[PDB]
Amino acid sequence: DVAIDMM
Amino acid sequence: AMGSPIQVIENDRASRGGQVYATNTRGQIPPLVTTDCMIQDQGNASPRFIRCTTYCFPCTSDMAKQAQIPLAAVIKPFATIPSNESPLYLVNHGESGPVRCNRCKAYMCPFMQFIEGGRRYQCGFCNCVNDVPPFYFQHLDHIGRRLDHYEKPELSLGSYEYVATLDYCRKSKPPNPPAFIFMIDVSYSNIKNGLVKLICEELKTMLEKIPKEEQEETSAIRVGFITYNKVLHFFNVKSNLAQPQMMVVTDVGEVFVPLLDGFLVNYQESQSVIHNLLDQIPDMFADSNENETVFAPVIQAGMEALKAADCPGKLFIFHSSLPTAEAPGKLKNRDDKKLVNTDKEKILFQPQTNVYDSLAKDCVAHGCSVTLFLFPSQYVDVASLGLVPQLTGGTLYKYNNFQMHLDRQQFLNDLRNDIEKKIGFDAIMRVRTSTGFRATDFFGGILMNNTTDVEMAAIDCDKAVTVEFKHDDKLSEDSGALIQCAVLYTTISGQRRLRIHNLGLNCSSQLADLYKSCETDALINFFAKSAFKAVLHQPLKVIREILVNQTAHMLACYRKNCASPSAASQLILPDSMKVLPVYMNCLLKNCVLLSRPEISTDERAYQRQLVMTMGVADSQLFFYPQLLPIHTLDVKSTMLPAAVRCSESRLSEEGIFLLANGLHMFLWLGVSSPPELIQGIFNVPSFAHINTDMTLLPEVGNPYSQQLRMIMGIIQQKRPYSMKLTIVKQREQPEMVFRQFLVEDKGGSSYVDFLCCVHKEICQLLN
Amino acid sequence: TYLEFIQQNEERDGVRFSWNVWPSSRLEATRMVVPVAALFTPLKERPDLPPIQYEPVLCSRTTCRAVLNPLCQVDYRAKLWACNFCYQRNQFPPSYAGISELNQPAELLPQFSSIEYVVLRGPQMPLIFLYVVDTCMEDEDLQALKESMQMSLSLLPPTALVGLITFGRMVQVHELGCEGISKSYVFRGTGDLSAKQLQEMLGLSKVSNRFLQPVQKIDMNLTDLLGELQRDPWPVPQGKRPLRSSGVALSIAVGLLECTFPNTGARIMMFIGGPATQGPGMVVGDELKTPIRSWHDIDKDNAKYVKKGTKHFEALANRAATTGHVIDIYACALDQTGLLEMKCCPNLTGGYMVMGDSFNTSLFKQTFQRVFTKDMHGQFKMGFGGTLEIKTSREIKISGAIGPCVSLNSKGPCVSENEIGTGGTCQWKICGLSPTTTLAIYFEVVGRGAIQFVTQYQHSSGQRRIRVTTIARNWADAQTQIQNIAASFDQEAAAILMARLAIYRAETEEGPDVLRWLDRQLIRLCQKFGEYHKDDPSSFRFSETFSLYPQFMFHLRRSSFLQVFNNSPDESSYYRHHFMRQDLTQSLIMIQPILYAYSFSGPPEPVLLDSSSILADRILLMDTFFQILIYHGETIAQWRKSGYQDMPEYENFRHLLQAPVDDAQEILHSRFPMPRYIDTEHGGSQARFLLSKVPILTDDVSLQVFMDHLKKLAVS
Ligand SMILES: [Zn+2]
Ligand SMILES: [Zn+2]
Repeated sequence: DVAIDMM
Repeated sequence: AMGSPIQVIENDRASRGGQVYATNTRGQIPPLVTTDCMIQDQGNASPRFIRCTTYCFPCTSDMAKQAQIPLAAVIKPFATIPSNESPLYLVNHGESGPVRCNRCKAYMCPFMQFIEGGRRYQCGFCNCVNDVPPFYFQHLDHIGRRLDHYEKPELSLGSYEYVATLDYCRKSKPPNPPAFIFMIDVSYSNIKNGLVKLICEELKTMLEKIPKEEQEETSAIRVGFITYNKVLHFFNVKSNLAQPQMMVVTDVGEVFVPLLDGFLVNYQESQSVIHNLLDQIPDMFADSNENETVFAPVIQAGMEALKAADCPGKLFIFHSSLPTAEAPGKLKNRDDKKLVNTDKEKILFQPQTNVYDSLAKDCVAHGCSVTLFLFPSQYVDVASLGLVPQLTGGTLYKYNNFQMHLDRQQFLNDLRNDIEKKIGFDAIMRVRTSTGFRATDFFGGILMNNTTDVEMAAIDCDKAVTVEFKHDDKLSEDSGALIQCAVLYTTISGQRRLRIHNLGLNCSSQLADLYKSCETDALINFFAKSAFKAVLHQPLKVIREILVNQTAHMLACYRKNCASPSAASQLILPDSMKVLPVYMNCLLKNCVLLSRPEISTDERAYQRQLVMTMGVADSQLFFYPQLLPIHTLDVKSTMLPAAVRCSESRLSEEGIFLLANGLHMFLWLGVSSPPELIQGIFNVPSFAHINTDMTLLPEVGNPYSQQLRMIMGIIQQKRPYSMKLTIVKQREQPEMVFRQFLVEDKGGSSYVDFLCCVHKEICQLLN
Repeated sequence: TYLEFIQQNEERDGVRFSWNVWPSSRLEATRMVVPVAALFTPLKERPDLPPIQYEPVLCSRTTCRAVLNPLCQVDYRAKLWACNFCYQRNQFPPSYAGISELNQPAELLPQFSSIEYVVLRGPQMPLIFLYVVDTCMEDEDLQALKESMQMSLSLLPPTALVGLITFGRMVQVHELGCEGISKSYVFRGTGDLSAKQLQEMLGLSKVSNRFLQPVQKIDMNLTDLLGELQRDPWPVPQGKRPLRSSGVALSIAVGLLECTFPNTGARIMMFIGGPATQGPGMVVGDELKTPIRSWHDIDKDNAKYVKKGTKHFEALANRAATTGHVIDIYACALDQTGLLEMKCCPNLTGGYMVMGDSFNTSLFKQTFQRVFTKDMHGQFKMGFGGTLEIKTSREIKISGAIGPCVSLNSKGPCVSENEIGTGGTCQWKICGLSPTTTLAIYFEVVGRGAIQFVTQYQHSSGQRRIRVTTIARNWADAQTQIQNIAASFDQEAAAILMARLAIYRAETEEGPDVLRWLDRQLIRLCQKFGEYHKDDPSSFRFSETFSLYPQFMFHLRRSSFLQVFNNSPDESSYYRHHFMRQDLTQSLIMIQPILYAYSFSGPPEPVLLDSSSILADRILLMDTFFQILIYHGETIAQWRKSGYQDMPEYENFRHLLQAPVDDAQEILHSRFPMPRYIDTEHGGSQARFLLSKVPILTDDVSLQVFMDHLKKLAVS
């Protein structure tokens, strides 16, 4: 699972 | 910061490359099409023949509707299998023909459970019990292995072929070997550009390489020749004429073939006569001053010719411009600005007259396939000229503004390649499934009159048909989902044959399993074809919306159901879908789903067609070009350099790169490009010394010009079309075109923008 | 002698009138029962005449325009001549200055009534020969045809343009000269085409082509193509007939010339080996089961093609005639070819109609080369696109013409309201004509009367020419000269002129009322010119000037020319075709066959066409026009089966048998449509052919009964 900080 | 395409392609090559992938487990997930591994059948069909969007189907319709992950299969029935991989076995079941379930009609495969001592086998697709015919009976042993298994391919292997008995043949009689009909446009344009002579001269060479089975000594395929320009010129080349005869039909409108016997002969037997004619044609029309030509009549004739010889065939049409001469299929110059919210934009991508669709049906009806080599130089209305060849299962080759000193090799390469292609004829593919789901939609160079039979007048090793499935009932997490692709066809030796592809997928009530088994490339191939077919039916804005929202939906579902709790400032993507967004954005940026500013309708219609036929290998590369750095190349001891992201950010004023999507191949040169390289490649001393307009093959060079030519060769290797090389000098040169293939940049929105967008609607689905 | 008069006027002016002295009043002429008419041959052989090389000199009155002739009064010392037709005073042309009573221009000499001029038109056009060939026949036939065609091609002038079209299931227009590849344009034999469409499709301009080229330039190529020509490839299923597109092939041939060489001499020569089975022009179905229409079938209205098929060719025939082109039909097959439907083509343009069993017969081969007979100077005895105009004195008018021609519908003072045959004109077009071509011109009355015939045509030499014939016969007061009139009667001419009117009607909407009208006239003529006391048959006797007329009628009314039911519609059309073309001489033989007897007791002598003439010790030679039959009497038939002919003793007997054979040999060369030959004898399978040749006025009776019933009706 890849997570990305959209901020 | 997302896991990039390159990183994903490389990681998989590391963990799975150079390893045997044995298709023995059920819902087994295969390596990426980008990964080079060895495949050994062992039960289920090779990933080279068929890949899926997921290898674990959702158990119910609601579950499927939750995830919204399209359930589909990409099938390349005659994919070229590597020389180092085991070949297909030809199974013969005698007089009776191949054993099949009386109910669902599935062929005898590794999925039939033999019971009661081996006298009755229960079908694995519909659970119906059958009686093992006399001649086929065999004893079971410990748990059923039936002491046959490993000995008979249809019981132990996933792919293999069956001999087809007469009741599989048209008119219940053995079919005839196919014929190749070469039809040359001899109007002015092609006489001047030296194409006519090129084709005739070169044709003398290639007619030799016409395919023929090993079991025979000479090809069973005969040939025929025709030329035209608003009028048709048939030629008699019987093996008993020192001189060829010419019969001109002018009654376009109610066309007909003025021959039988003399038209369609064994090239070997009539060799000198054919050559004779081939030497002549060029001179014959040299002074022709005709510019208008017909088109439908040509297809109409070749088909009619085949119907008469009562055999299947393939037409090799060489055309140059928009057919304006009065006759059925006459094409106007209808390029209009109805394309953004026109809601009427679809009309641009559909043939003008209603004749082309009919002609296509007639062709398929008689097993006539048409392949078109087009050399336009101005609008040509590809949506029209490509219909019959698309529906007929043929291929479309377009060479814009053809110029001999540059494109000669590209065309002659495509032509040779096409004539030598392994091909089936007068085929029909049927995709049977196990209880619970079924094939409900098809995409490919195909034609369908009912809703189960995919008709391909011709099919080759490159064609792929994409099949979508839908829930019929409920599947068992115990039996999973089965698939059997069967293709009935006629060989170049005139034999009725059946090719079978069995694949067992897993099934589950758990969403985790559904996602863990997805394949981005497979999904991307479906979405592309699905969208491209829709172009001829809905406003592009509607299509794009559906795509984006389905993408956000799939991800939102995973977020609210599988993903462990995480902050709202984060966007969660399953490993299986890491690079799905990137590719989705590429599809959305593609000219087919975009608009007017530049890029001709003819270019859009063409690309839209090319994709419809693509396999997973092809679509992956088409939507995400391969960018290779060449200046940093390791000299003689190479093996193709590591790829670099499709963005300008990875370009250097000091560098030289290679970008390829399968059709185009760009050689990019930066301004501060090392003169050492520019010399060892273009034989000239400096950057400013190169002329783009001279995009021909540069030899010489000992260490580099050779190492670059080596990679350009390895890239073209598995690719069906021979790519058009285009040299690009950095600063303000043609580069504008080049920039389009840097799919990660904005050029629609950039990769990051699209990611930013998806998250918004994923959040909108408030959860 | 009136006989010498008839003979000399035919030899000089190729003219033969029913009456050589005319009634000075429409009434007495009306009840003179046989109209003032004439059998006229425009290009009668006349070697004793020079072609005179200059323009004709015409009357200055627009409506007249007669050609200066012997009947014109000339005032040399004023260089003027008065037109004998409209009296208009005319000036001579400067070149005539020297003209004088003792040194006058040829056209003024009586010996030159009837002379030929040589126009200085300009366009010296080459003859055009277009071969339209059927390929649906056995290899024997097609090979022979190919040989006959090569033969003719060798006789053509080097400048003549030749064209080849072949057909079967489809129609092929061959492009000649095209070396190294040999090409042709193919069309569906199932659909028609206009001259324009063809001009467009063949990719031709408007008004030598790739299709029609010089004989001296194509020779090699064409003679090769002809020899390599093979029969229609498409196989024919059992019980079926080949698919022959005769109707369309001809249409394409007409169109081809219509859009390339309109209004110039040309022969469209179509050879067919069977009936058209795939129209337009379609003559009969393709299933052998159904037989080709018969005269009975066509009458029981059980012939579904005749009307459609005929309408097609008719259209073609009128186009071709209007374009000035001739259409010839050579039909050789074991069964009917469809001549009935196609007759108008060679009938309307002066084309030839040739029947036969197979092109592989001496019958055909011979006939075909006679088509290309040359004159003493090596030029075809062929004339093209002739225009015929006929001027008459004001007391006379033209009713019409019957024969190979087409009306140009040129009105004028000479035309009569009451028209006959092809009437309502003083001009006709005869696209194809020979030294034999003869027409029947019928006149009407309203000191001598005069008639002039002016025939302009293209001689086979390319030379444009005008043939002029001016005749004058004496006017007579019927209330004071009936004798002088009746003595001028020409029974042979009258016979034929009348037969020509009867046969013309037999085609028209008119049925068997022909025999009726024909007989009514015979009776009327007997009543007006026969010697007799009322109600006393036995007293009836005809002057030697009329005596043979009754017999001519007897043979006419019973001839295949009016009794078609014993021949096929094709044959019927064939016989009529030839009869309506013939000169007096040949016409008579057609109507009343000649019978000569040979015997040891005297030289060959013509004998009655009666059974009484058939004797055991006599050999008979019957010359119908279409066949030559030799019949051995019972006694002679035996001596021959016994063999006396070989023994050196019977030198004479061997001669007797040969005498008739020798004469049959001459005719079998001299005659154009070569006649069928027949050698039979007493009790021979073919005696039939001789025996058969040997209210209404009567029925299938004898000449005697016929004459009796005639004699009694003439006297009451
Ligand atoms: Zn089943
Ligand atoms: Zn006058």
